[PDB]
Amino acid sequence: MQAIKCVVVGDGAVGKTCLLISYTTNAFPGEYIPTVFDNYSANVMVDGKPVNLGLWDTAGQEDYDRLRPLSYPQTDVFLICFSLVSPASFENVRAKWYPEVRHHCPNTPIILVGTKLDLRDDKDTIEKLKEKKLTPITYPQGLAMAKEIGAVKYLECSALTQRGLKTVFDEAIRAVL
Amino acid sequence: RKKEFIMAELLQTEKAYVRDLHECLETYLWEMTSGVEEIPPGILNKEHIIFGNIQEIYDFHNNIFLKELEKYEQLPEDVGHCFVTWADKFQMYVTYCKNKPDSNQLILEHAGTFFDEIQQRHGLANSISSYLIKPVQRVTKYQLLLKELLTCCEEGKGELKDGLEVMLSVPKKANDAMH
Ligand SMILES: Cc1cc(NC(=O)NCCS(=O)(=O)c2ccccc2)no1
Repeated sequence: MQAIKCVVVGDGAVGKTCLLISYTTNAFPGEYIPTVFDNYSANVMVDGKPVNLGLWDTAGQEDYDRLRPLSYPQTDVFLICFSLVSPASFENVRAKWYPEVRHHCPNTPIILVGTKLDLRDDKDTIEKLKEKKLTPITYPQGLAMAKEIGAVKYLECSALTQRGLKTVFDEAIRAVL
Repeated sequence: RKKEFIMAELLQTEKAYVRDLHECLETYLWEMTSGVEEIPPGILNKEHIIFGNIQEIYDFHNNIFLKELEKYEQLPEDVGHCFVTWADKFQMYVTYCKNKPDSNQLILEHAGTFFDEIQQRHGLANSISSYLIKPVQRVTKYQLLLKELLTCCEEGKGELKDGLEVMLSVPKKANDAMH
């Protein structure tokens, strides 16, 4: 049976841990957002054919340029994430994430994931952004970033509403079969 | 409530880490040092390169650190002191990270399916590679937990600040030690 290592990278502001927890438990954790997601594997069926999917978090390692790539070798697929309501995180895809992922794993597929889709239509968030002379990241922006880096897909999701979440990981698998 | 959620995670995740290192030592490391199974010549007596000082990291967490975090269960606001007390022991993450690339290449180039066979045999969800990244994960994760405590503890909280400073410095030193 096919085993799949999937590493999830991006800024603290994406909610990496939350995303993974929300995907795996089928529910936004709500009460308390845990800071720890331990390496996970589980059997799922994709286009019929069952698959063992492996998920590694990278949260905590965002300031450790030489430690993060320890997780990189033998990865079957990367999720490079940015938060849709953080322009900085989006720009970091280009400035930080894609470069180190390519430098170490030149032929490994990347899915570009915009997280926090539920906050893109949120007054308080939008206003918090307007105050810094910024706006949320829109769909054509993600598509164009995806092209620029060689992502096989650009996908949007919310851990909160679960919208696009299952699809993200389905597509992570489809990019390896 | 938030401070107690975090301490509860700190402790639950510490137990899991100790359980995971233990598993690693008693499956992957044991098979090699046993001489019950036939061992690839590419990796023979290179267990020091594969597992680095993970025995020592396990012993630390299993004999000392988990016992001591437990004592702070009702003292979340003070738990930074735990790290201060035991700062020198965390220097062993520096040695571990240094060795990790060497460990990783070694496994690709010379073990073929040795560890895959053992994984399969024992019925483990975690590969040897999954177990061996954990100390790197864990050493960067402590600082997250302390930041969380800082968001919800009063000015009786330089009993976090100094803990955090230690747990920021360890991973940085480990990071800056890499070739
Ligand atoms: C990843 C990821 C996260 C997400 N959405 C997200 O975080 N939305 C804001 C949640 S909140 O801050 O309003 C909140 C409310 C109640 C308890 C805790 C937090 N979508 O993708």
